[PDB]
Amino acid sequence: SGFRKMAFPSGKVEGCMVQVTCGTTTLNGLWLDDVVYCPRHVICTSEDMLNPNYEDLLIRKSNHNFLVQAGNVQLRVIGHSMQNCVLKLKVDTANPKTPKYKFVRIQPGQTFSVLACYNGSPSGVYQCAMRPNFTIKGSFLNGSCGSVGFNIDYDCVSFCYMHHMELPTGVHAGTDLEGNFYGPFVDRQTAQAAGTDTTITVNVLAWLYAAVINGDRWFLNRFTTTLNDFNLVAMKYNYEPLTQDHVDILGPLSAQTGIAVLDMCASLKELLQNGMNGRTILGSALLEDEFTPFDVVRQCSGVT
Amino acid sequence: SGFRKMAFPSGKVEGCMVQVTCGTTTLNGLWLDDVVYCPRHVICTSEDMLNPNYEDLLIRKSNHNFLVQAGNVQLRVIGHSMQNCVLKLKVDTANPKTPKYKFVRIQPGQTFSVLACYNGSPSGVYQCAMRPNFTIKGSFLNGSCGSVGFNIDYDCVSFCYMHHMELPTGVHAGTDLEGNFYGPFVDRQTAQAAGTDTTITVNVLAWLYAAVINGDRWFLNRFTTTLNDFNLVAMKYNYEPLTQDHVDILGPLSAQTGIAVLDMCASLKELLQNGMNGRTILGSALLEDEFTPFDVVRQCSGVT
Ligand SMILES: Cc1ccncc1NC(=O)Cc1cccc(C#N)c1
Ligand SMILES: Cc1ccncc1NC(=O)Cc1cccc(C#N)c1
Repeated sequence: SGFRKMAFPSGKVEGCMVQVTCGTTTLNGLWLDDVVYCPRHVICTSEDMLNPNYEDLLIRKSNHNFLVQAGNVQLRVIGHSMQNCVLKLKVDTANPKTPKYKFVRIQPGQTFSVLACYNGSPSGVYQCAMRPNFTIKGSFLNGSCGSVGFNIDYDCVSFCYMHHMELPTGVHAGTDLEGNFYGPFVDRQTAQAAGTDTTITVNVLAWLYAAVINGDRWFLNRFTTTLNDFNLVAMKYNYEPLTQDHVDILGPLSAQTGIAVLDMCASLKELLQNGMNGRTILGSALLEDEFTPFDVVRQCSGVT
Repeated sequence: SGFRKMAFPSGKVEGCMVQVTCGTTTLNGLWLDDVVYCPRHVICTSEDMLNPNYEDLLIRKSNHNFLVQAGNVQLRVIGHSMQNCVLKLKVDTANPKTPKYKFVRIQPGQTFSVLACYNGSPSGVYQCAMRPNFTIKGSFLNGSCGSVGFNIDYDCVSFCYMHHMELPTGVHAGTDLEGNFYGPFVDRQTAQAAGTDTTITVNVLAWLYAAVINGDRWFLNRFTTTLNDFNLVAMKYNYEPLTQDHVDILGPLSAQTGIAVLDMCASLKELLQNGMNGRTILGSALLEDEFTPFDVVRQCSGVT
């Protein structure tokens, strides 16, 4: 028992972190096989960031201008290319610690672990979720760009995020490992505002199930609801609409607890309408939405 | 910017996790140099747990009864001894992945990272705090015993906790790496109740400083207080008494923000008396106490 915001063990990703320097800009790179992936804004000066033309800026850069350091040893750059907003630096040495891996582009609501790095060195690991407005609420300072987000399935690391930018509001934006930004953000020092940060309803329901599994049952009520009635309440509270696909994904949690999904939806509806009343659920005074139904099943079963 | 419950990167500790089996009981062990550390209750059957005499139970065990597996290979046990509530299994092979390490016994209020393991395999990493009642609010299932708590200082891993037990209330109890339980708990299947789980005041103040550093300033008031006035309020709310040692440790945060420690104490006092009023601080609707002043400084500066 006990329910914690848990990140995947970071070991497999620590073995891939390198430092990439171009001119006076130093950030993090991800070294898989003989390629180092890093944000393309590594080639920019603070002046260049105002309105960069990356293809033009890249013309003045050669293989030798990209300094890649793994631990205390220098990697030799034998090729460089730009794929969307990431740079792929081909090195002459394959990473001996390359785990089995995939590049995946996740959907909003999906969670992942972040290994926050500075100068190619890991400082911490935390669990995140891709917000419905395609931002992430991370913990990143200057130098953290190139830090990555990932999920692990036994021995295969699915990389889903690479940190690129901090918006004027302090929230974060980044790309998948193909260099495509999540959301409408661009790698430019221009004011870009995020959309509505709505609550991931399916995740809140999954966490309510986790709370029931752990003994926190005070919020369970004598009511039920329909998907349409529930969604009228959810829209009012800036909660994402719940679909039958979400109901399907909650099935194993409904089966384990014997609480029908629509019954848990009715409990959630009363929590939104009445508030917590100074009470807590799993040590939290607000409804947590950064655990997916898969995370709740995984944590409650002990998947390694 | 952004403030997250961050754990240390777990790589260095993943390389130490092994599976220890004795009879029909399988749990986790920590392999440092040529010694495997694990909870001594690995020698017990569920029947033995009711009232175990560990010295007596150990007489019926030999080196060959302890099966230690690291990855998919078996380690040879050439010696075994009991130190307090841990077993130290001397193996014939030194762990090639042994990091620089220390065994430390932490004080209540101090935080650490937990690598939760099952069958010697890591499943997740989360950040914890030793509660003032010497329990931890972890996330552990059957098979997680022997999972460890640690802090890292650049390249040196300070191991501070080893998971042993789940109390009837679902909270957790364990030992330092010398086998001494934190708190008054014993490794026995007997009802043991935890004391008052008070709030770690110094940690809440450190997290209020982190909130100010990140832009959340709504709670900052026009008041100040004294240590004695503050502690009268803190005692009423089951908060730990604040000492001048705690004020000293908050000094770098006070200096960075320009907010005197007693002024932040007065802000905390009004938060306790008035409540949050449906507002949030760093995305939380309650006062977080599992970040030390050192953690806040570390996260806000980017220590790797
Ligand atoms: C200072 C900081 C903190 C946390 N995360 C990231 C940062 N750094 C930045 O945002 C620098 C920057 C400026 C404009 C565009 C991009 C892109 N792509 C990157
Ligand atoms: C089932 C479980 C879940 C999480 N953490 C731990 C556990 N397991 C236990 O507590 C088993 C047990 C029984 C009595 C005494 C001790 C000791 N020392 C250990």
